[PDB]
Amino acid sequence: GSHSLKYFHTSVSRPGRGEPRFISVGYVDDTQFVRFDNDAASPRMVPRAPWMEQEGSEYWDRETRSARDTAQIFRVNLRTLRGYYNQSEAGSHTLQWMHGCELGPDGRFLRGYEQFAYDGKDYLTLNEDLRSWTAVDTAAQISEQKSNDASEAEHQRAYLEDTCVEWLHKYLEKGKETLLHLEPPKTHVTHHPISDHEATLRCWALGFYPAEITLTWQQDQDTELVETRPAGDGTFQKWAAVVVPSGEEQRYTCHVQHEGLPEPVTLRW
Amino acid sequence: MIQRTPKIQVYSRHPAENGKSNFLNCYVSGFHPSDIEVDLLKNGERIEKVEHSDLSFSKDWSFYLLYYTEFTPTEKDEYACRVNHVTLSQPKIVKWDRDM
Amino acid sequence: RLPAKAPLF
Repeated sequence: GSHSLKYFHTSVSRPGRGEPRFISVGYVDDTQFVRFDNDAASPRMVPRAPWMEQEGSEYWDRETRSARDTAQIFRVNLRTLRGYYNQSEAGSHTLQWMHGCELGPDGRFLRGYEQFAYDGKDYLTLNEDLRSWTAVDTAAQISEQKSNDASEAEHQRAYLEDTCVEWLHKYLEKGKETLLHLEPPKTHVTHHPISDHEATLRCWALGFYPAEITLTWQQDQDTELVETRPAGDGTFQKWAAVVVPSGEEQRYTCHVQHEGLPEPVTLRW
Repeated sequence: MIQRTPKIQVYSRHPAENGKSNFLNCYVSGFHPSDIEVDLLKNGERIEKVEHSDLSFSKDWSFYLLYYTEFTPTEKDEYACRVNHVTLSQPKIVKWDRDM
Repeated sequence: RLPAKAPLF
C-alpha cells in the first residue's frame, strides 16, 4: 500500500524566559522514529524506533544541525509575527510546521504537503501544485511575498519530490520487518443492558496497525463512535456502540474494514 | 486567540482482568495551546512514575499526548485521569470504565 | 531527513 514520511514541529514562546521551547517529531506511516527537543543542555536528534539505532553518527550530527537551525528561525519568526499583528509580549504564542510526502502502491511519489500555523490557525499554506504559497490573513501576505521573492516554493518542492522520497525508501528498507507488517484487528461484540427496554451493543477493534479503520453498524438510529486511540505498543484501538431494543439484538451487524483483513469482517452478538 | 478544550479517554492496553498485568492509559487530544496538566489517579491519589509520548498534533493543528503506566486492575480499585487546561474552569476527572 | 532550514517570515 501507500507509505509516508511526515514531520511535525512545535515552537512555543516563553515571554520573559528567553528561548522558546522547540519540539520536532518524525513519523513513518503511523510509527514514530525520531525526536528533537530543545529542552536540554545540548539538544540533539535521537532515535525513537529500534530500527533507527544502527544509524551512524554522521546522520545524527546533520539532523541535529538542521533541527537547531530550524529552531533559531522559528524563534525569530515568533518575534516578527507578534509585530505583524500588533500583539503584546504579555502572552505566549505558538508556531507549528507540518510537512510530508506520501507514496502510492507503485512505490513512486504521489503527493507532498507543507503548512504553517500561528496560534492554531492557517498562517501560510503551500498550494497543492507545490509551486506557490497562499496566505489568508492580510498580515500573513507579508511573509508570502518574502517567500515568493525568495522562490521558497522551488526549494520546498525539491525536498518533497526528491529528498523526502529517497529517505522514505531508506527507512522502509531499514525497518521493513515491522513497518511493512500489517496487523489486523481483534474484533468482538459486547452487550450491556441499560434498562428492560433497551441494551447497548459495542463493537470492538483492538491491536491493529495501521490506524486507518472503519466500523459501521447496520440493521437487517444514531451510532456513537470513539476516536481511534493508541494502545501504547504501536497498535491502535477503537469501538462503535448503538442502543438497540431488547429482544432484537441479533438483527444488528457490525462491519469492520481494515487493510490487515483479507476481506471485511461482519459481526453478530 | 484560538483555544480548544481537550478530549479525554481513559482505558487499558489489554482487556481488563482482575489480577492480571496491564497498562493504564490517558489519551488527551484536540486541545490548544499545547500546555497541559495530566495526572493518573489510583483511589484518588496520584501515580508517581507516569511517562508520556512526545508532543505532536493533528491535521487541524490540535495537540495530542498519551500518558501511561503499569497497573493491576481489581474489582474494587478505581482509576482516573486528572486534566487541567486554560479552556477548563476547573480540572476535569474522568473515571476509568473497563467496558469503554 | 529533516529539511536543512525553514523560511524566514
